[PDB]
Amino acid sequence: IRLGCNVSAPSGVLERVKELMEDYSRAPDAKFQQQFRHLLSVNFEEFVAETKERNADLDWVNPKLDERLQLELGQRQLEENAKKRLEARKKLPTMKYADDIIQAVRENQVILIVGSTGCGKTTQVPQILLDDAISRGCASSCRIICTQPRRISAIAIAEWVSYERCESLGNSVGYQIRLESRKARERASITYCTTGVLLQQLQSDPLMHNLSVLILDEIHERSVETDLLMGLLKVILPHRPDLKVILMSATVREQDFCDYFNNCPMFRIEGVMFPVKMLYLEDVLSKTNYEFQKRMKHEAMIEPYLRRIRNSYDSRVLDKLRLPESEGCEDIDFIADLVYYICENEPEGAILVFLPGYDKISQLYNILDKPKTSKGQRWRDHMAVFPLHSLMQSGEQQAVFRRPPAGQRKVIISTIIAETSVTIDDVVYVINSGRTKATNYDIETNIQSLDEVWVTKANTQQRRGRAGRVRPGICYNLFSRAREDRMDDIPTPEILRSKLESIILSLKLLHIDDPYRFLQTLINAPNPEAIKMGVELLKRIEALDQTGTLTPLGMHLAKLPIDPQMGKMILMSALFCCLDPITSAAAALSFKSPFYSPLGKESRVDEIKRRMARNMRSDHLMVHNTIIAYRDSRYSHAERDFCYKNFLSSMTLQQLERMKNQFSELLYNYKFLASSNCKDAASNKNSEKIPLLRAIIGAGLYPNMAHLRKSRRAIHTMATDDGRRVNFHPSSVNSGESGFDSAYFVYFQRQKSTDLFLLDSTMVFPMALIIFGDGVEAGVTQNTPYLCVAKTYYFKCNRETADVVIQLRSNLEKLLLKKALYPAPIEENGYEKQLIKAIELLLSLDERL
DNA sequence: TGGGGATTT
Repeated sequence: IRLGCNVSAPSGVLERVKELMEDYSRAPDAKFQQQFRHLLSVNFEEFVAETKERNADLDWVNPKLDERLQLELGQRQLEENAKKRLEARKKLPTMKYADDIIQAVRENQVILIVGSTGCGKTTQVPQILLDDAISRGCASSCRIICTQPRRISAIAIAEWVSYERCESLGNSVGYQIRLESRKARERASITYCTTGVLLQQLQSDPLMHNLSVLILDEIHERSVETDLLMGLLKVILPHRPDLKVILMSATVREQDFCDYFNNCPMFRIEGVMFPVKMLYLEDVLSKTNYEFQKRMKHEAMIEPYLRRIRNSYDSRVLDKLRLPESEGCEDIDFIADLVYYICENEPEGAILVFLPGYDKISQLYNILDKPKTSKGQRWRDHMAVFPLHSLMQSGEQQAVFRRPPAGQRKVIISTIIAETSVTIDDVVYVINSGRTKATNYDIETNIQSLDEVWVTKANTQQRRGRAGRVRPGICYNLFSRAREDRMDDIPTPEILRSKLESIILSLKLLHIDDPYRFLQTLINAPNPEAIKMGVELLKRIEALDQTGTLTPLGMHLAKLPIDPQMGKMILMSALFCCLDPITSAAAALSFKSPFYSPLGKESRVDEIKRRMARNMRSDHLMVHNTIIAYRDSRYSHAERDFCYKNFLSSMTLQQLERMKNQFSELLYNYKFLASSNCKDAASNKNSEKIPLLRAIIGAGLYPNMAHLRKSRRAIHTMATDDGRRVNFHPSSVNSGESGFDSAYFVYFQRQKSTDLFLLDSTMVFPMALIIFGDGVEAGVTQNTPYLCVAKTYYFKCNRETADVVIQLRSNLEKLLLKKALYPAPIEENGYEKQLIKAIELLLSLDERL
């Protein structure tokens, strides 16, 4: 054991801490408490009873409305604004099956509709069931909810379906996504929503009494939410026999969903695209004849294949397939030569380049912009080259979606983002490198890694279709057919990669009290060892007790649209009067950073973040400083100027602002804040006390700690609490920095690409870790008294400061327990506020001088 | 000295 630095406090301070604690200890309406006992007392049978009576709105129909809408429907089908809209709808394949679909829903609780992009299942099925019920005189009984995986898709589909019905958005078609909703009318309506919206809504309506038809779309993508939703349908559907569910899928292991719902009926609806020809690595080199010059088990795969095609391809070509670097994107000048080829031959259309990541997109971009070869300079002024990456601005501007200038061809250099998320309509040529990146958690080593991996058969299929929108196109796949046969069918279902704390907690609100038993009933069951790991995290932050039962704090966390750790952090910030900065840290960690990463500018990006961090050595306070800056720029009408200067997405920021308020209102409704405003003065008296913020940030990120032992840009000898050597990720504001006032850091994410990096970090001080952490004991190991945290970091501390900090931690735990059970804001002049002031005072001993 | 991609009454 090595003894860290001294944390003994001055006698004068300890004497005041003792005084405040004794004031706290001389103190003697909770609707929330009875709800919490009522949840624990009922079994699932009773919960099912209770929820039926409480959500009865659909037991009521409006016959005067049923008839009124039935009349207006027939009438508007003979007008000449519609019935052009109907005749163009009738060219969509789905509409040929309308009547079989209507009947299939009538006779079966669950059906599946499987169809290719272009088939119109998403826009046409909901309209088919709605217009049916209206005509039959049931309009007011019909409320259709259609999920989508992506926010942008949910909206545009809504605007489109609303167009096909001659309505402004919000009469019969609407959308609801997080913090933005154009709600449709109450009854006889179709609502598009993100799958997550529906999940949070389950708490209030656990058995889906507030809808008549659930349509799950794009379930073949296996997002956690669709897979999670389907498992929940097996628990719900035996108790909702009048509910109708329609599953929807691409032709990507569609049979898995049909098998899952026990043998249910399955429609196959044909798609409407232009034919796209698939070429593979043998065919690409055959046309461009590019020359390469500058384990194997490349050979185990490639030679058996080269033998089967000896008579179909030239012998010089087949030799290049022996080169390990011919496939994938190892040689970028190979892809560059494939673009220059298309620019000459293969007449006009745009080129869509699929590259794995930021690094390789930069390489191809510089080559197409700064060519070293004659062929490249010939073409440079004739390409309009757009990089496409979630961290790059090009997606949030209208240039990459419009047609290129005259005499120029549009070339898009993209990640997998352009596969489904982003759509460019004039793409005719797709170059498919076959390589993407994936984050993989290894449960055995507690290491998350970011690796370059092969794409799956489903992916390649999706990138092909991207070329069949305007006219028949070509897709160039830079791998051999011997590779495709060795590629997987689909990507790993993402639920097997995801942290389970959120789900395990959210399940408790649905009275699904055994996460091991329930999660095993999913399409792909997550590793039970990963389930246990989640329960311990929840027991460690005291949201579950040792018996696994929900705790009062745990019920609060489960209701919040954020991970339980950052939910706790937000809660602490309400009790400690730093609501505004902390909810910036929580909102940013959950959603994303507001910062772009434009090509070439990586040095200037580092400088913008150095300045925004204000030497506070915390990535999270840095974002809050940015938001404080953003608000000021809205006050001065410099909003655009400010964002241009600091590489900021106004869209990201505005949505971070919206999340801060959602947290504030929830905390307000739960009786933890006096005001629903995250800026209110009362919620924020401590918001300028930087040592205090670091304490609450650490309470959120604990026990993810790091210790730095080296000084030199600067080199760092730094290791996490598990012992492994790490560095600050270069995108972090602590990379290469020297002269820290403390040697201990907290982090949200640790990830290995070239070394073990902390993607994000906040420097914290020992006394705050000790107060809000666990594994705290006082003793003697040298002839020195110590005070430790996590039983991992042992600090020099005299017996007077230890006995106080231990007694302090008790009263803190006693308070947190009471506030969760009996939520009420901390009054400014009460007993509770004194214990707070005691903690502020001990934490300020670390203030910068 | 480096950042696959969604999302939450």
